[PDB]
Amino acid sequence: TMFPQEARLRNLTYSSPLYVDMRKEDEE
Amino acid sequence: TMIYLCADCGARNTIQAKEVIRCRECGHRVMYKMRTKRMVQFEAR
Ligand SMILES: [Zn+2]
Repeated sequence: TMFPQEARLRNLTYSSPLYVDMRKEDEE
Repeated sequence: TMIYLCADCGARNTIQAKEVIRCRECGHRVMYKMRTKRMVQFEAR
């Protein structure tokens, strides 16, 4: 995980990933 | 090559040119640089 501001200087962007449950059919 | 120092631990990382930036007995991946010797001319004004 990120620990800013120990980040920043690594010119790192401070985001998190999105996870959306997608439906195609296999119950889950 | 030279020595480097970590942001947290500070232990001597003494790591080699062109490799991977990190530490040894711990974690995190940054590092600053030891101050030179170095008796430096400083006026008191
Ligand atoms: Zn360290």
